[PDB]
Amino acid sequence: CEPANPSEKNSPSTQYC
Amino acid sequence: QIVLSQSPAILSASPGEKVTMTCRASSSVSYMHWYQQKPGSSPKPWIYAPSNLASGVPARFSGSGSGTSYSLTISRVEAEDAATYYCQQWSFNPPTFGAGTKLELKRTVAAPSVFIFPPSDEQLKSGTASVVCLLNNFYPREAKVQWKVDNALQSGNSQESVTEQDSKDSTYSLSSTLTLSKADYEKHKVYACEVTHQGLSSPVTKSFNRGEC
Amino acid sequence: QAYLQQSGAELVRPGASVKMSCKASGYTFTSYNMHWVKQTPRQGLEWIGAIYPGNGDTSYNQKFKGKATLTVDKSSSTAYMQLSSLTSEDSAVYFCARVVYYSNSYWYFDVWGTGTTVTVSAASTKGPSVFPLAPSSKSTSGGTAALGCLVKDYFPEPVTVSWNSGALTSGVHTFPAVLQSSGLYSLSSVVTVPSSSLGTQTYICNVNHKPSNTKVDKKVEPKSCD
Repeated sequence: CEPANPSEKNSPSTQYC
Repeated sequence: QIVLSQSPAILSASPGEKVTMTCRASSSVSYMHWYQQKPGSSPKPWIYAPSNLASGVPARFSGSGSGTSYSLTISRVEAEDAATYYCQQWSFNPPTFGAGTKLELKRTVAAPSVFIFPPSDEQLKSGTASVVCLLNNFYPREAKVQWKVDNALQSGNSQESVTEQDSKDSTYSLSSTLTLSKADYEKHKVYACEVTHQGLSSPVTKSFNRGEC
Repeated sequence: QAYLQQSGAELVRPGASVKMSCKASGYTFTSYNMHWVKQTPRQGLEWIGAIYPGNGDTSYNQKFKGKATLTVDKSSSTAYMQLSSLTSEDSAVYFCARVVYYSNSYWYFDVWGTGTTVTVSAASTKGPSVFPLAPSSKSTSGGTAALGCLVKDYFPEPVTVSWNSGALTSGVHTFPAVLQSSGLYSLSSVVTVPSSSLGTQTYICNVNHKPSNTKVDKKVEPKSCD
């Protein structure tokens, strides 16, 4: 699940999602 | 996608009154955000995190809420507050905006100054005749303008334009423009504009005879 | 000093293509990420996408798929949006916006672009005619005369009316343009002034319709109706 800020898109929570 | 819905659509607010708008969400949201937008310019950051005021924003603006229920609130309403307020969420991708709450300032009643303008000589040369009636700095918006041509009421041949609620006072201005062919215009004498408005002690007629000046 | 300047306004043809600029200044470009919001009378404000100029990483709203890509330039400190296959559904104001994922505890639109208004239609560019709205007796009440300029038959939006060259701003109303039967726009810009001024002070309205590339200045001559 992609975050709105693509700066947060890396893997801070997207990987876990 | 969280659908964000705002109440009321239009908030009528007297100067100095305490009023409140609400932003409701389809699902739980962590934080709430608010913008002020005046027609013609971009939305201005107003509230970041349901509580905090963006830089520049006066502390008469206050904000609240949790879960799906939030509320921007203005403790004393001021003239420059006339704008549309949008809420916005980041929680669910995609970020989505409310449909906006338009804040309309209910100042005291002001009657328009009324002016009529005959077609210029340059336009008549070009073969068309635009007569324009101007209603200046009046409140409320509800204004009725009625063209008479040689005493016959007109229909279908005029268009109105209204400015936005002014920043300093809270008045509107309006132009009604009558278009006639150069020929139809010369088939008549008296061109009259008749305004009805809550501030006028009685309906007002501004007129002229074609070609007098 | 952290400006987010955007392009003014664009005429696009039905089913064409458009690239709009969004240039940045006052902050490290790559250190913040860039968004793109659509505005229309109906449906209001609609987020379209975003991009992180630290690499060119994106994200796209489903609703604008196959029509809204976000490319980013070399260090001209700028983001871009291309819209394709434009229908009159796409006539809109397009904002770009910058995010700070943290001002207090949330991701947040800090500064905004001015918005690029797009008109989609196949209609030919057209310059306005400028006619005087002349002050006289009918324009005077309590020592204030009204006067103005009729900006007639032009396409597309927008025009700009300044009076005297920005030297007269107080009491000016430039009405929103209104679409006529012809498919062409019209507006009036009026102003009120001391009626005692009419005879000594000159009033000129400067009309600029950038699309047609035509400037007009009209001296609004008062009339004597006693």
